[PDB]
Amino acid sequence: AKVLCVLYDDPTSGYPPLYARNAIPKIERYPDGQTVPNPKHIDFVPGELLGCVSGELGLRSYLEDLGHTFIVTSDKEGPNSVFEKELPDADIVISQPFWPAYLTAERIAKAKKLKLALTAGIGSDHVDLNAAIKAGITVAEETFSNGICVAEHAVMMILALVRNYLPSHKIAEEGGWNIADCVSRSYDLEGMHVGTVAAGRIGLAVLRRLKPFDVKLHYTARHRSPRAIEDELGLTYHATAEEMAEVCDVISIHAPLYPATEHLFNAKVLNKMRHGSYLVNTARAEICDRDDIVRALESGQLAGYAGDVWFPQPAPANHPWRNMPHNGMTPHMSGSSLSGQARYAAGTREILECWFENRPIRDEYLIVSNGKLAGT
Amino acid sequence: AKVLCVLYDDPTSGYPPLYARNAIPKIERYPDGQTVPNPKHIDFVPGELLGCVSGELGLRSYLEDLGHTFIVTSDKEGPNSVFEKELPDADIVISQPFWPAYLTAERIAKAKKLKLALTAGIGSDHVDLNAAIKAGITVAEETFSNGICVAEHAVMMILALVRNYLPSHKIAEEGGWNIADCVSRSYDLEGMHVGTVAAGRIGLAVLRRLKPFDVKLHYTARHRSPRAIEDELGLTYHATAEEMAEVCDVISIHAPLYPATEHLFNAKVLNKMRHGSYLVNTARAEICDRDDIVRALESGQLAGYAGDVWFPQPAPANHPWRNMPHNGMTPHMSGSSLSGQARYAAGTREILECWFENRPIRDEYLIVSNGKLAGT
Repeated sequence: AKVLCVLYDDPTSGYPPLYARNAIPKIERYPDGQTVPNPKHIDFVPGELLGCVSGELGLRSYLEDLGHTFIVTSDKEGPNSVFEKELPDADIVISQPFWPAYLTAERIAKAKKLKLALTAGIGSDHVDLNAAIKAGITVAEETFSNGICVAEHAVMMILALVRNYLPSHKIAEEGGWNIADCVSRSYDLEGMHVGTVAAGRIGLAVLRRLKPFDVKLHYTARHRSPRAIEDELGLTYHATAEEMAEVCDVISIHAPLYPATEHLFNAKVLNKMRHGSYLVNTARAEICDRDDIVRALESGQLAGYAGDVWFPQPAPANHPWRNMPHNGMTPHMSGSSLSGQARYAAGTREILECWFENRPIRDEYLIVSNGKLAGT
Repeated sequence: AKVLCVLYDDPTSGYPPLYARNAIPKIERYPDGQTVPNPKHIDFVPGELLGCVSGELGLRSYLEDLGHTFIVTSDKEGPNSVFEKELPDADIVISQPFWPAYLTAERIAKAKKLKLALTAGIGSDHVDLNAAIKAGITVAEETFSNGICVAEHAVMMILALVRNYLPSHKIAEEGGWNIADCVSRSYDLEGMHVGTVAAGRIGLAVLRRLKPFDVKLHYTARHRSPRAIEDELGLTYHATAEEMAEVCDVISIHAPLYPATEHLFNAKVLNKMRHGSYLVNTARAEICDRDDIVRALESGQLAGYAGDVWFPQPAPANHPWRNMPHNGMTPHMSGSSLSGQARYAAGTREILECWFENRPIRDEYLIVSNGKLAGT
């Protein structure tokens, strides 16, 4: 078989990087009881950089030993790209949401040999599921593999914004002291009203991490959570984001992108919030209106914004979110911590082992299979 | 009476600063059940900048209406300083640990009218308690007033170090993307072994905030915590810091400075840790050996260090902690968040009301009173 795999570029200083440590924690299960991936073997030490071109998701020896062709590239843009040229006879396509090889209806149509579209990481935002259903192909993901990573990144961003960390660090490194400058925008999180948009796997992990900070917790969701969860965390439920925005000091977005959430956080919703509120978005950038976020930070309607997701990705050098006031942005990275990579690379291999051996792929990994959609 | 109060300098852009918001959460009590301060009135809106010279801890109208003299200055260094010149006839001296007016034995000796040494904030590190005991003076603090602030700052720093936040933000603001560079040192906190040095008011608050991150929790303390606390959090207790260092990936320091903890974290203890460990110090800088921390980060023995406390404070422009590798420093600021200031300024006023009206100061606020030491 031919496996066509798109990954991001190597580190600037070359591969492999100099690792800070030589081992990472062994995670056994996720908070809902789902087990971590269980491939028969892995050809990497967890902690290694796997998601770039030279890292190869740790798959090359495994695939090539079985006789498979493994093409790894970062060149995925346009019809003259390495990806699009190799696509017509690829049996399997693999990519990460951090550097995604889009499977549009048009590309699926010319992928004449395609049977498996495998996300390394979570979700399938870059794949046209309607086209996949009709083409009869399988679309799979390593469910939950980096959800905790994203949750941690979100809470880290919330604390950094509210406490004024980033400008204060700059003062330390630049030779200043200036206590009054540092604390002029520094608040405690304690006692604030904090809400999540959605309480799925990631949203719930965020809510649990926020609880001992003694905030008042809120959420909105299309499908309300069970009473037992709400009682556990002391959650207040809102039917809409607009209702939640009126009462929250901090909102963290953890919802998928679809028509009801596209440009959900525009000027209308932002202006429902109290002047000086905070917004964190580690979900999808298009859930916010890009320019409305700029204007809110320039006016002070938002005291701060942070996230790791951008519209156009990669963010062009001129993206306005880079230097808008009071931001805590990073490039798209949360789900690609070395810890997260170890799990999703292990799961990518687990799924390939099942596929090549004609054994069922875990039901929880399947997004579409043989003309059938798991969700909506 | 004469009240001599030392505070830090005004914001660079002038006083008052432009506030991000016009209200903050109303905190009613601390986690151990202690109530927040209860002065009869305050002359500020909680959220205001109070700890700089123009902020005056909100005390001027109150004091001057009663006929008291209120001298506020930032000039506290040496015998020709404003502080030392006004000291000989001051009845009351007030300062914050963020910009402390040292009451050495020598200064106490020449403070011929001194009766009350009041910390605005917590502790008394800047006061010679032996001299205070013999002089018969009262030393007081607003107990717990900014403990939660420090706890939040510590957890924020832990997450930022482990996930590689600070360098990744720089890449975003500088026009880069470079996913592999960002994640080359980015790990999840989940599953790591994390320990606190001490589990007092602040240490316990840190342990509680860490718990839902699903870390394995450790601590050391001169006085072990009750079994009920250990059972609550799943704590493993160590008799010494050296023992704890051998098993922890991350250590956060929350102990007072005294002979057993001075230079506790030197090369000997640091080398007991696994290569690539993390250390956070929001307690006292002298608990670490300054140059040993540098060397550990240069060798990689530590993957990261962060804190807001420095030896010499203010840190000179040439302090090696400012630009040592992989640091997350801020100036000394955690306990002076606007939220913390609202509580300690309210408590400073509560104590002064008690003092001037000949009513008892809360027992929990007293460090020494009439020749008697509360602790050791």
